Amino acid sequence: SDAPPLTLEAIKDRVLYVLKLYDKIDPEKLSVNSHFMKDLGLDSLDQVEIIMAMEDEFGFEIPDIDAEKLMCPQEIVDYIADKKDVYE
Amino acid sequence: PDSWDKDVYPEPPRRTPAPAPQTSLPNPVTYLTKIFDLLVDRPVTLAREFIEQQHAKNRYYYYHREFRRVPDITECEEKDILCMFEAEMQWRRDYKVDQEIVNIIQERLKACQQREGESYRQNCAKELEQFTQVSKAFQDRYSDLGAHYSARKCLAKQKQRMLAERKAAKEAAAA
Amino acid sequence: QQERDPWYDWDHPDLRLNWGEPIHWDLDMYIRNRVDTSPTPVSWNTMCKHLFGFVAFMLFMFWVGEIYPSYQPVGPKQYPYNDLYLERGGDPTKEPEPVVHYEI
Amino acid sequence: MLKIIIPTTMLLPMTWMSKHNMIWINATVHSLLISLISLSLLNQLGENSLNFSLTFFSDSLSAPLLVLTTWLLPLMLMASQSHLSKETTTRKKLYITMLILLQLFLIMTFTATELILFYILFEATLVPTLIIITRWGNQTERLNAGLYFLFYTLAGSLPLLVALVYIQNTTGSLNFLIIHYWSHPLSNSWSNIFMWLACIMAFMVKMPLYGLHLWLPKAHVEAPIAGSMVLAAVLLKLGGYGMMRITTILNPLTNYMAYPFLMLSMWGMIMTSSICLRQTDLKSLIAYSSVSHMALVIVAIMIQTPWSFMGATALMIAHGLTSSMLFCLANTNYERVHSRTMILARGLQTLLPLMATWWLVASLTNLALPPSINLIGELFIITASFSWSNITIILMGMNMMITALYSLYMLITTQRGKYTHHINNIKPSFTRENALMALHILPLLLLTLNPKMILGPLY
Amino acid sequence: VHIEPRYRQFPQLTRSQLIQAEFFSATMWFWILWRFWHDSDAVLGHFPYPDPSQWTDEELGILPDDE
Amino acid sequence: RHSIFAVTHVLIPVWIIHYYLKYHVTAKPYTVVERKPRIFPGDTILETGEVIPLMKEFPDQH
Amino acid sequence: MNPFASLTLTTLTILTIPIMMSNSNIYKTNLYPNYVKTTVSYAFTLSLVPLLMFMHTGQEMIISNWHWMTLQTVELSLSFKMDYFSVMFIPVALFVTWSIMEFSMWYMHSD
Amino acid sequence: SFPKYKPSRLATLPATLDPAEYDISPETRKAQAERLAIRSRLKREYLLQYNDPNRLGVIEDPALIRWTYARSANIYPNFRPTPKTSLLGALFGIGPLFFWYYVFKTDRDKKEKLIQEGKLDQTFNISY
Amino acid sequence: TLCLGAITTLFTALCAITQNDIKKIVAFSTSSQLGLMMVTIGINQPHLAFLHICMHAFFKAMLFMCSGSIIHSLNDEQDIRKMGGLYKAMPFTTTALIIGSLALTGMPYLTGFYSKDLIIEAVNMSYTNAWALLMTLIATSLTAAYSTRIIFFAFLGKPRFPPLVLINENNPLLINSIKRLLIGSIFAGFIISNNIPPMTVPNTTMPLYMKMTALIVTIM
Amino acid sequence: GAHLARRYLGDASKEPDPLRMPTFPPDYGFPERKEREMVATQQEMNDAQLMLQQRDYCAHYLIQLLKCKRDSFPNFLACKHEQHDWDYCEHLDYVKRMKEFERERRLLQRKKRREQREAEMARG
Amino acid sequence: AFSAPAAYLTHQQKVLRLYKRALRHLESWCVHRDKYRYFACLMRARFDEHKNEKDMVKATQLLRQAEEEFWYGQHPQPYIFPESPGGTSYERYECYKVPEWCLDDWHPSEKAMYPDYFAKREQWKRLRRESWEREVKQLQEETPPGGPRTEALPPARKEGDLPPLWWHIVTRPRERPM
Ligand SMILES: CCCCCCCCCCCCCCCCC[C@@H](O)O[C@H](CO[C@H](O)CCCCCCCCCCCCCCC)COP(=O)(O)OCC[N+](C)(C)C
Ligand SMILES: CCCCCCCC/C=C/CCCCCCCC(=O)OC[C@H](COP(=O)(O)OCCN)OC(=O)CCCCCCC/C=C/CCCCCCCC
Ligand SMILES: CCCCCCCCCCCC(=O)SCCNC(=O)CCNC(=O)[C@H](O)C(C)(C)COP(=O)(O)O
Repeated sequence: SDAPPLTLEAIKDRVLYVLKLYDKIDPEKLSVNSHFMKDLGLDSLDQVEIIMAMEDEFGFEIPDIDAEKLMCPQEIVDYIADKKDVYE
Repeated sequence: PDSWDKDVYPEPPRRTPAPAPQTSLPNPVTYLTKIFDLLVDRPVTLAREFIEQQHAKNRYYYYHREFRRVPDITECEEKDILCMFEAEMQWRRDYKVDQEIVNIIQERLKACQQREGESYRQNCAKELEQFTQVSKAFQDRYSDLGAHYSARKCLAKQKQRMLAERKAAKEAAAA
Repeated sequence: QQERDPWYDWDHPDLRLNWGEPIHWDLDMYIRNRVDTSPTPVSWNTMCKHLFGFVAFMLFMFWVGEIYPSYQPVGPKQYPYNDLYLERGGDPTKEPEPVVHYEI
Repeated sequence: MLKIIIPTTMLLPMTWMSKHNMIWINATVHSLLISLISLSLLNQLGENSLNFSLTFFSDSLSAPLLVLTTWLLPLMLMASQSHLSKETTTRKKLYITMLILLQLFLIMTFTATELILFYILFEATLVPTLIIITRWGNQTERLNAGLYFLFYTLAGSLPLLVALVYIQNTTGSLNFLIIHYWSHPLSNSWSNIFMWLACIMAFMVKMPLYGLHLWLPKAHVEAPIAGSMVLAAVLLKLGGYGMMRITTILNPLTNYMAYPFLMLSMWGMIMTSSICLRQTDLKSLIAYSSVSHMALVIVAIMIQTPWSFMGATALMIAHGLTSSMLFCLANTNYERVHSRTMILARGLQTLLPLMATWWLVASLTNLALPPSINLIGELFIITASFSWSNITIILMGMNMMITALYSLYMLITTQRGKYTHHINNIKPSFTRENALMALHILPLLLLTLNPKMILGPLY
Repeated sequence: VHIEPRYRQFPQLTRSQLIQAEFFSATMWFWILWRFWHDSDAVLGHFPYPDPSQWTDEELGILPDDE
Repeated sequence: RHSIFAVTHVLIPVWIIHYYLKYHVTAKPYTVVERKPRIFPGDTILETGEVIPLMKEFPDQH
Repeated sequence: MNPFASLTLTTLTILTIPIMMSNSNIYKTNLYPNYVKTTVSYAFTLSLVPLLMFMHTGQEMIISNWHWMTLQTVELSLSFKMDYFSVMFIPVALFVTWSIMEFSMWYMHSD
Repeated sequence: SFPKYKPSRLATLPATLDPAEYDISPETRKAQAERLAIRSRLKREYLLQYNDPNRLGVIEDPALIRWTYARSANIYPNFRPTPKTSLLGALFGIGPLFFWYYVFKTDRDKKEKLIQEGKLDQTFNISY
Repeated sequence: TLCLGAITTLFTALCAITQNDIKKIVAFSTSSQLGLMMVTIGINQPHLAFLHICMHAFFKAMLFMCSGSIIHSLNDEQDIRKMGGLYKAMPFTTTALIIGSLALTGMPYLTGFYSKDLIIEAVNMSYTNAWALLMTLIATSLTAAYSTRIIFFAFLGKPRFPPLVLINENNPLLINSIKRLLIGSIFAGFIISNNIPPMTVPNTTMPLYMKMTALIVTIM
Repeated sequence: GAHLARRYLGDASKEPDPLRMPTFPPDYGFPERKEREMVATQQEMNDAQLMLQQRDYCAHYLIQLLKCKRDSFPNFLACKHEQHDWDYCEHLDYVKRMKEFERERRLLQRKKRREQREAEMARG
Repeated sequence: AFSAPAAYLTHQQKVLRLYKRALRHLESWCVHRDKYRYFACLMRARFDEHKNEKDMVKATQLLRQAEEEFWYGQHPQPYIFPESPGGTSYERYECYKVPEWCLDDWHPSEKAMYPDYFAKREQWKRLRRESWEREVKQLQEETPPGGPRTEALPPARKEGDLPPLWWHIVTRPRERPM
């Protein structure tokens, strides 16, 4: 039929996967609760690039006003779940 | 069929070619024609036969109404209301008859153009002349009367036309 | 209404309005099913100039081509029976002047 | 034809003697029966009219108008009983009495043999309409609307009366048959010019003509639903019927007195079609639509050709049905949301799909979709005008465009888009409303099937 | 026919679709080649185009610049 | 149940249309008009039996 | 009686049957798209026959079957022209429509 | 450096290209804060009634009523006969009528004059 | 009519070669073909115009179905900038679209050849406007141009769609419909042209260079 | 194409005009010319109902091709020889038209040059 | 869409939005992935070249010049995601969204089907009815006397409170309702 029912576990897996392919982030040092600003030592432009990578991964655009606030992979997973009405 | 007069609605004598096969292949048109005949034309014919048999057991007739001729608007006094009423009714009936005549001629023209095919411009010349003549007569009779037309207005138009043609004839005579 | 921010949670998402704010006098003209005033990548009166120039050039060139036609180096088509006099309208009681075509 | 007149005067005491909870049922049933009885009048001759007696006669032009009136009365009864639930019994009986009197007045008006009796009934129709508008309307504007409805008519109709009696002092009679048979040309004098104006201006106001139309939006917006139905469907057609009757004695003056009226009609057709594009009120859009269609009918009657007369009759009938249906459709939404603003309730197709279908059919019929009798009338008038002058097809063409636009605009503004979030009192459509729209629409297509019944005597 | 998503790998392909695609491409090319072999005139033209410069005056009947 | 579709959707409408054209539309003149068939040299007419002569001894530019 | 006219009218008339069945207990099920596609394919196969007749002979007809109304001298009737253009475009349009409907049975499944 | 973009009535100036936004002052910030506060107050007032369980019907919008009343019933009281108003009214209400009258009168006079001379080719012109 | 057709076909072909929505490109191709049809009417060849209508129906409808198959495959995505290497992922769709583009461009002995080739040869040998002839030639070059654009951006190169691969065309309905329209777009030209009577006078004598004009401009 | 460039850039006085052509008598340069003949009578061409534009001097081959096509209906690939013959007759007609155009061009240029030479001689 | 807007945008926010728009339009211009990566690295270098300017006047001047350059060199037909405000599926499914209160008008025969669903609906309605007054009282206490100054809303703080004005946000129809 159409696309399978995207689940929270799949969203977290994809977010972590795309994050672990970024050269400026160590794979092992990354956790689902890692902060991009404090823990990771990235600047604002790196956050913008990560947000665009998320959009390209999931095929939909995140508005800027909602995009600036996201700072950890858990926030990204929650935002994608709420936008897509994923409950399981 | 005999439903309509074949003189009012004339037709050519319907010449058609005989079929001359030239290939050993079968003609699917003939096979489909046979299938259509055997599957459609026979049950339809039987139903029609039954319906006509039922109709024949109860035969009654309707008649065409005949109207006599009454004095025209010319033979009517200025205020004789009854004679004017009768003349006006007669005029309206004649107007309807003339309209139907023009319609018949138009039907002749339309049928002929289609029937002729690619030679209609030459073949249909006879129909075209008849339509032109009847159209000219109809236009001289009833055109430009407008709404609220009557026998008096048609009479006035005719009188004006005859006055004009009499003047033209008298002026041409002196030439 | 097209120029308004599409990512804001408007009270009326379709009309892009909020409850209580003043309504433009010509709102029904600007309902975004209608006249749009949003900025364009190419400025006005530059699109106008290009479009008018294209249309005027095409019209003038078509006129020129009409006055300077293209054709093959051939004579006119020849038809056997007096240019098919009887075929294009008949009139068989007029004795039309004979048209004759010769070999070449 | 007292077989139609007397049953209505019997509807009067039957309504005034019925039980408190059976007024609507009895009135609707017997008005439907009277409409069925009146259906027999469509059997018209090809030469003359049905001359029943010295006082009443029926022609092929007035018979469809009588049938439409008798068909409209039960529809008005069905549309009125929703908003009249809280009224007292006596006031409901008075409302039904006013509607019955209006129908009786119209029935005698469309069949009077003399011009004076026709004038008397044509002016008597004012009182029930004024009472209804000024008493059962909703807002405070109704009073002003009533005044605009009344004097606009009388200032145009009072001179006509004088003209009428003057004619009887000259010709000796005002019977339509004697008038038609003893017609004489009108000379070229100032006296004859002013007689022409006196005979024409009343019906010009009743259509209404552009520039004389300012009473119509007020009257048709501020009146109750049955008032709006009867004003748009039948009362506008009195002017057209009267002009058709009276133009028999005005020739050949009309040949040059029709110019300013023709120019006003065409340009005002364009102007009102343009006004309909920018309207914040849903009822005013339908009112200005009515003005445009009546301008078309005015042009048709003025050019005075058999094709134009046929198109005028067809367009009159079709517009009556169409405008009544559109008014009912708007009234349903008004009863749901208690506001006439068009952009207030949007996306109604999601919540009311069958009502969306009714809206679609009404709008398609409004823009003259073939082969509806709307298009038949419009196209006949267009061809007659083209014969009158080849340039007319420009203006008519513009209208033929603009109309469609605003029609679809209305539809897309109300049925499409997304629903208004804060409006949550939109209940499913009742059977009464669906039956009302169905009874409005089915006769339109049925008459499309047999279009010779509404093409007038010139057919 | 059940095919699952792949996530950055080549999609799963069934033999039927490749067979159909190859057959139809081959039949298009066969038809083109066959028709070109048997109906070449429709591409290269059928009759030679004559050169008016190589027509003598005897057949064109133009007088030799005297009369 | 298997091929009832071809009966209730093809056979019945064609029966009704054949009836209506054969006995009602044809009953009035000029309702069904067909263009005349093409006649070529070497043909024989079905009704009259007349044969059409050949074509004027071709030049035979072989 | 010259099956050209009957087949040409039947091709047009059988396309309207699902429109009348739209208020029946087939519009409320999930078999309606298949029913419509089958109807259009049957119509195409029926229309393939008058094309063959024209190709063999060259038959052209006009059928003025219903007389709608008549003006003073202009008569309006329901007439169909079944010349070369009609009998050639109808099968092609029906074929394309059949293919498009079968494609839509897959494209618009989630609608 | 690059070609300039000049806005029009039907193609306005982009927000990022507006000079008046790149030169800001504290009073501009105060104005923006006041605008946001007004908008937030209106939004809260709307949302209180929007989420009310006991609310059944349509929340009246005074803005819509004001717009409709201004567009319809407030026009005549605020009308004054001025040279501009009088000139526009006379032009747009009289000029089209006389223009079309001249056009149609000229067309019909030419047609009638041709008719009198007997050269209009009215053959087959039965219906009118 | 001829001038209107020429301007329409040229303008639409010129607008098509830069579009990024595949549906918009096919729409502009349809408009250009309609302009060519109007040009054919303008030179007194209505039967050729009808034949072109019948010919173009097939491959235009099948091209739109192929585009729709691609769109439904990649989660309702219509931009060609985000459709990558589908030559091997969608073999049947690729085959069908290649055949349809070849037929549209007047490839010899296919469906679109038997109408468009005759149209070009008929406008070449007519007493006609020279500007219209030039615009018809430029438009028939731009036709091949935009077909090349579609094929190159949609079916060649590396993938550019989102990584969650949902490509699947193994459905009997889609395959059957496209196969029917494909058989049509391969053979209908020959079948119809050989089975209709000659309603036109043919152009038998033509210069060799003018005969290959359409082929030359298409290849360029 | 070259004739177009010759007429539209060079001397158009000696170039033929397709609308006004021929401007010379048909028997001017020729001593005797055979009247072009027809093989199909008007009646046969009418019964065949070819077209008004197909009734040229090559109508007989078209008539035979149409007759064979009607006779050989189910085999739509058997009408090749007569189609070739009709194509050949049309090609001959086109060649004759080209010959007429060349004749007119040569006659026009020769006549104009000869008149110019006569005027120059008389002016000396 | 979910977050309340502020009174104004900061300079850093403007620069970040310009960066995102420039990268997206450059990707629109550079179709292929490797080319996009190359010129994206170049654009990032251009952006972080002036990252350390202490003069805000010159920073705003550079932002102005960059905006002008972007407007001149923008793609006339940029790539838009299918469900973005300019996309080909932006408001596609808005016609399939029906508010929940419509279920209140269902016939009893219709509600006879799905009994458990309507039992849960009754539970949710009771929850809303009990929580309304507490939400109203919380809104009044938190808000400053001079009216609210932002569109933000406070969360729940007490034992069993709910965030005020939650019903219409929580009971959204769906993103793919039908
Ligand atoms: C908001 C819209 C309201 C409705 C409008 C109703 C339209 C009514 C207009 C009446 C139509 C014409 C009236 C008279 C017919 C001719 C008018 C005049 O222009 O024609 C010339 C008239 O010449 C001059 O105009 C003299 C008349 C001048 C006095 C009339 C006043 C004109 C000023 C405009 C006032 C606006 C009137 C409406 C007020 C509301 C012809 O010259 P002449 O051949 O000798 O007269 C013919 C009559 N004969 C044969 C008996 C001799
Ligand atoms: C013959 C008399 C009339 C001739 C026409 C003259 C011009 C008519 C002008 C009509 C004005 C109508 C105003 C209200 C219409 C409704 C509002 C409306 O349509 O909105 C505009 C809407 C939105 O624009 P989009 O680009 O789709 O944006 C969507 C993405 N955001 O688009 C439109 O519909 C605009 C249509 C107006 C076209 C007017 C210009 C056409 C001129 C054609 C003249 C050429 C004649 C051709 C001759 C052919 C040779 C014989
Ligand atoms: C495809 C066509 C369009 C391309 C045209 C566009 C090209 C424009 C290129 C030039 C743009 C610039 O350099 S504009 C450079 C502007 N200069 C400054 O901002 C200096 C002060 N520094 C800061 O504001 C922050 O450190 C900040 C830099 C935001 C980092 O933010 P974070 O670290 O906290 O995330």
